[PDB]
Amino acid sequence: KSRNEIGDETVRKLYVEIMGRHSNIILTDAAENVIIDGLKHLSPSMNSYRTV
Amino acid sequence: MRVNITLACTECGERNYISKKNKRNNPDRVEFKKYCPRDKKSTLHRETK
Amino acid sequence: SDIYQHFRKDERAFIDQALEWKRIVQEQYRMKLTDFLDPREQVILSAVTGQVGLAFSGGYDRAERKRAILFPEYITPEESDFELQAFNVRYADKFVSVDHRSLLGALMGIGLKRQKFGDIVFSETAVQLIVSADTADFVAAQLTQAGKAAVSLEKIDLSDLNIVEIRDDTVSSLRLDAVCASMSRQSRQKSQTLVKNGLVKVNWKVVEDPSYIVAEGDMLSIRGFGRCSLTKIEGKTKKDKWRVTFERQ
RNA sequence: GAUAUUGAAUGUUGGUAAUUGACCUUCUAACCCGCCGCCCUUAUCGGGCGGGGAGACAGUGUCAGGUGGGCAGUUUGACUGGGGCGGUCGCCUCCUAAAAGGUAACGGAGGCGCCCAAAGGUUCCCUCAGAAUGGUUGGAAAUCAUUCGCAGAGUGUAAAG
RNA sequence: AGGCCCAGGCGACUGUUUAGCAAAAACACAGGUCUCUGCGAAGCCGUAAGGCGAAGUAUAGGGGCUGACGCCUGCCCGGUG
RNA sequence: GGGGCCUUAGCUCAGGGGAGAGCGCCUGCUCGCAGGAGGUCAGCGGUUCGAUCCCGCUAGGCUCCACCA
RNA sequence: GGGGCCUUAGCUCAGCUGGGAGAGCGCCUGCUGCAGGAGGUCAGCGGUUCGAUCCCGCUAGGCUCC
Ligand SMILES: [K+]
Repeated sequence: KSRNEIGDETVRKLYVEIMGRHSNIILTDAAENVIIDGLKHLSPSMNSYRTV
Repeated sequence: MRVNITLACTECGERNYISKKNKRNNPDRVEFKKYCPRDKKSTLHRETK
Repeated sequence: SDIYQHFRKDERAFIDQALEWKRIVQEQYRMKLTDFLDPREQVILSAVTGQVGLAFSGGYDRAERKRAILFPEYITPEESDFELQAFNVRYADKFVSVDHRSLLGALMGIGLKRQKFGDIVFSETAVQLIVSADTADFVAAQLTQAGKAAVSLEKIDLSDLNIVEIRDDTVSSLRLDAVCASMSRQSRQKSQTLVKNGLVKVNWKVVEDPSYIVAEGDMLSIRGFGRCSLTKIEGKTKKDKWRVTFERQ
């Protein structure tokens, strides 16, 4: 639970994936389920199932 | 800045003398004892208001 | 009907009621005292009334929330026609401190509407408040606590009222977003978010336009940085930025 | 917009001593009708007469302000190694300038469009730059002191004299 | 008494135009849109009278831009209108 | 080529009097606090009692021109 | 025509201006992303010298340049 720039309450989800080579730390919006950013980017060319 | 002025014979009222002063240096009405050729003698001539 | 365009859509509410006050004073020939209209609603009323003459007094000179008298070409008003009661806030000042937030919160806590009180004056020697005379006895009876301070209210006359951060700066433009950024010491992109969302006001009008041009002597009200005033615009620099002066409250 | 054509009433609000203004509404009789009927008259002109509509408005005149390339008359510099573009245009000083004076080039260098009420007048008195040597702060460089010292300074400001 | 074919730019098309150096990719066009216009219409010609508009009346008439058809036509109203 | 404008701390900008302010970054303190970090002021040579702020040139970057046969 | 520069492993280029032929990518191997593999007369040809992409001789070819 954090605040936005206006001061309204927002919830962020931080996913920490432990998958060896494919391990990642990914921050998302909790409401929209949209990725804000990930420590490692995964393009559609690298993974057809999921993009980071 | 420096401005045109008239001095005037404080006796007869004759506007006898133009000149220049700096106003910032000299902000109050300057006076000098310069000959009035109406009166035909030295008088105090003061800057015109 | 063709007045609303000049104000905001939310401000329509007040304008409708402001027209209904003018309606009375013309037709019925009697002064209409109002309920401490907000600094913005002063500006709106002044427009809506027209030139019905208008008077305004919030007790002391320099009250934000002031009550307005709408009077015709006769019956020019007095200081007591505004129906103002001042109070000294008594508390154990040696032990506890009352601040503006606590006292404001307490006034609202007893159920007093913002329109029923003017300014809360803090001096070195006294904490005072001004209310409408119709609510005076209620406020005196109910306002027994402000924050952690137990308080009581002593009635006083208006005559017994015990009535900056200069910051010379440069801005590229006199746009709202530019002036806020400068005053509040922010990136402009951040200031634009403030303006667009509706956090800045200009003379207590919520301006949501980043490009609104701000004039000399405009009270800006950045929610987050408090309140600040463009007091001077002082020509332009060598590299063509407006020489300006800010004064935060 | 004012004013004339332009009148009558009722309110209301000015200003003078009851008259004259201002504005609102109403009226009809001026004015208007590219409306109807009748007649001049075989006439979609015009005019007359009677309705109706509108009405002291409009229209038109005079005066005023605004807008106005719709239209009109014009202007839009010179020098210039062609013209344009760039630069320049008056004044001062130096060099070019050929040991009087004057002397050209879009030749070489800089200044000016002031300043000073003393930085003017006069009287009296005086001598500068820098260096050496010695000095608590204090240092290459503040302030002394000593010697040396045609000026190596100064002369409001460019340069020359 | 047709040469024909493949491919591309431009304009949809038939039309129109610099009589006498340019026939075109230019103009027009049907379609689109914006806008003005309640009728003594607006617009236009004329000092006016008188006219066109129209013996029409907003599904009409004038003006601006666009130019068949198909899919579409985003952002900016501070400046200027 | 010519003109016109620009060059300041990490970042954004103040500013002939001896180079600042915010933010970032560091100090300890938990939406404010508390002190630091950092400058050939594009460079050059000069005007002078001192130059970031004179003045003349050199960079570089943008900007506008480079036409008429 | 005149000058200018390069040719290097599967592919693309490093290598100081002799000090002892490499990287990246691809490919082959095992592991669970990793290391490890291969692979070049350094365009070719022949001088220099203790070693030559390296120095020069000597010809390809392609670009740079009017
Ligand atoms: K020539």
